[PDB]
Amino acid sequence: VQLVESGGGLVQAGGSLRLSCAASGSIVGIHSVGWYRQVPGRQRELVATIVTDTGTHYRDFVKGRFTISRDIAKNTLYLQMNSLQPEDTAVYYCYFNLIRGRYWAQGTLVTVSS
Amino acid sequence: QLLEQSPQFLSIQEGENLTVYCNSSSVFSSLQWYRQEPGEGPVLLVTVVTGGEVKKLKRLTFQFGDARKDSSLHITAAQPGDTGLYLCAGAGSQGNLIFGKGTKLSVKPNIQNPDPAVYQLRDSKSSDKSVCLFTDFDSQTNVSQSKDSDVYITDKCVLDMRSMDFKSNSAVAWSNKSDFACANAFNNSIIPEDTFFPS
Amino acid sequence: DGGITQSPKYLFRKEGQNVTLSCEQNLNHDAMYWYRQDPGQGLRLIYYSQIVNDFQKGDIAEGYSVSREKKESFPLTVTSAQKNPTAFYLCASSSRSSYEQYFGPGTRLTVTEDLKNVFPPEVAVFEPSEAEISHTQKATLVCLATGFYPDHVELSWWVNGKEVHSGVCTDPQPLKEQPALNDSRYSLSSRLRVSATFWQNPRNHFRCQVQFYGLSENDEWTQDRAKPVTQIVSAEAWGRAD
Amino acid sequence: DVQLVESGGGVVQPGGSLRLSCVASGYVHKINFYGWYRQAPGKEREKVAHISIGDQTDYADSAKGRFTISRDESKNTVYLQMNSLRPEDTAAYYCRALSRIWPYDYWGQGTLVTVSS
Ligand SMILES: *[C@@H]1O[C@H](CO)[C@@H](O[C@@H]2O[C@H](CO)[C@@H](O[C@@H]3O[C@H](CO)[C@@H](O)[C@H](O)[C@@H]3O)[C@H](O)[C@H]2NC(C)=O)[C@H](O)[C@H]1NC(C)=O
Ligand SMILES: *[C@@H]1O[C@H](CO[C@@H]2O[C@@H](C)[C@@H](O)[C@@H](O)[C@@H]2O)[C@@H](O[C@@H]2O[C@H](CO)[C@@H](O)[C@H](O)[C@H]2NC(C)=O)[C@H](O)[C@H]1NC(C)=O
Ligand SMILES: *[C@@H]1O[C@H](CO)[C@@H](O[C@@H]2O[C@H](CO)[C@@H](O)[C@H](O)[C@H]2NC(C)=O)[C@H](O)[C@H]1NC(C)=O
Repeated sequence: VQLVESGGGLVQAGGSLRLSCAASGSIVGIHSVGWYRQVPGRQRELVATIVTDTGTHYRDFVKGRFTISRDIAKNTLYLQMNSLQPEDTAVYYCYFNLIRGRYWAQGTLVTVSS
Repeated sequence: QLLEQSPQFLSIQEGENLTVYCNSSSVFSSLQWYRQEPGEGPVLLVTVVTGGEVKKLKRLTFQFGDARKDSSLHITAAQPGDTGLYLCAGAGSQGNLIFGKGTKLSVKPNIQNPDPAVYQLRDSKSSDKSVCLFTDFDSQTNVSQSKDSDVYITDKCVLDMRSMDFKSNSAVAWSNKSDFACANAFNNSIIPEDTFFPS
Repeated sequence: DGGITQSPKYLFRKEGQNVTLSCEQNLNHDAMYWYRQDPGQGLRLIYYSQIVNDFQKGDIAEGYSVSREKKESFPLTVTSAQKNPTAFYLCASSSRSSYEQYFGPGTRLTVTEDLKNVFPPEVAVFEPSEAEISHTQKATLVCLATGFYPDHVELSWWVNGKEVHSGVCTDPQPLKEQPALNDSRYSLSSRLRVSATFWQNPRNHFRCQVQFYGLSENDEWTQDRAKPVTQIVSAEAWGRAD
Repeated sequence: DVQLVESGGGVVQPGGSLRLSCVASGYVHKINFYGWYRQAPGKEREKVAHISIGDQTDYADSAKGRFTISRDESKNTVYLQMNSLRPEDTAAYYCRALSRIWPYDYWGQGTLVTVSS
């Protein structure tokens, strides 16, 4: 059901943010809840994800480094970002994939400066 | 007298720009260009004549060399329809046209809202092959062939299921009965780690 | 391309049978040219004929003949057991004053070594996943046309009996199963996904026919199951609810 | 589409060992099975051997049990580990890469192996 992202903003490289994401609707759908990200003049690509059948999985180079997690209520979902590089600057999205399709969030803009 | 057209292949995503280029040593009068989508033959795209000339004919903009040496065919914002094998040509060595090897463009679509899943399809008729669908995922997933020889998996097509303006990558694999289930169909591909396999 | 016609669209024969591929053009143009374009390559020009009774060789051309008489007809003919011609046969005319060539719609020819090996395709319509129906709310039937050789089939799909081209994706080219062989038999799949709302409506007959182009009459046929004439084959299902 | 530059090759005195690498680039999630052929001054392409992805391995009359083909998913180099020569065997060895989606074949530049006594 409808996701409401929060918690974007600018940092300087080296930075710390944490992107966060409220929810409504099925916590007895789930299936996986991942961030992905929208690098302008790119499409989307996966950054984080936590599956219910498998652990958490990462990818992009934004391994060793940010961390996905999510709460006992499954009413919130957060994406730490640690050691930002300016490479990262982008609209991150989040999706929570259930049984009755994926829903997505509006996104929130991150800036990651030189 | 040969034109070499380079790239040999290009991919690029929907809406981005690209460019191909076609070059030779020796000028030609004319240079012409054709898009040829498989089992229809090469449809003339435009014919350029004069030096540095540029036509634009829609998305395509095409530009001939100043000493008429090579020509470039840029398209601005590719679209699925822009898919196909772009061959250059030119005047022969008595009149017989001389083709470049021709750049296979492949534009892939911008799936936004990717939701990769494989699901199993199946019938209540007779056929004894049960084929599982891997769909909607994103256009950078490359769906590898199996190392069972009684899968078979298909290659990504995109669909254009207009009027919702949804385009959607697919492949199907099946394997000969074997006694195979879904999961393991695409155990050899690197698939997304959010692919919803269903119970 | 132009207003040039060549037919028939496909043609088949056993090896060591001659056949003529016809081209005629209604626009007046003077140089005529025919193309084999082998899979996933470029074109070779076999023979052109600039104007009439003049004909001169192309890049390839050993092993066929075309005679010219008329400016409105061009016969390509193949003289068998050559280097195993089969490729996609494409004719082109121009009016020689700049050389800008238009071309045919084209002729696939397949020559088989044997002739037993030919069969027409089964096919099946695989009715959609109740999972993909719940989670995407579209609904993909796949029609699986398997089995058949040669690769000349034209699969279209016809739902409530009028043919659609909307969200149908047919593998463009067919999967050669057993590639390492020649005379392997092929399958092609094609998808038609309509909305979910539509496969749930038990009224609709999709169905998915596939032309099959195939054995003439006066080949021989001694084996023991149907003899595989061009024929159509379908499969078909209803939508069903849920 | 994919494109497989072969690797390695020249000149070798009888019973010697050569190791054709084929280095497969490109999309090569396609490719069914890979193989080596060879095609000599005089002849049409004889198949040599094959390996499919997932790892078996036929072969093919010629040198059956004495070339061993192998292959390394890591580098997508497929190797032809031709531990045994005789002059019979000088042929342009080309690697092949055969997919049931289309076009069914690619093929690659080629290499000479040449065996001189
Ligand atoms: C992809 O390649 C094309 C053409 O090779 C690039 O197009 C050219 O880019 C410049 C800068 O945007 C354009 O200049 C603009 O011109 C007008 C004056 O006519 C003005 O109002 C603007 O403020 C700006 O200075 C030029 O016209 C343009 N040509 C085209 C085809 O639009 C292009 O930017 C690349 N496009 C994308 C979307 O990637
Ligand atoms: C999927 O693959 C493409 C193409 O890569 C090649 O074939 C693959 C099946 C696999 O064997 C690759 O390792 C091969 O190189 C990947 O695109 C590559 O991506 C990197 C990083 O962005 C880039 O530097 C390369 O040049 C790419 N090659 C091309 C032709 O684009 C693609 O990103 C893969 N996607 C995934 C997620 O696997
Ligand atoms: C089709 O044409 C080919 C080539 O013209 C035929 O082979 C020739 O037949 C003639 C007439 O009998 C001989 O004199 C030639 O020596 C043959 N030429 C070659 C290249 O073999 C072939 O017989 C014809 N086939 C059929 C089925 O009609």
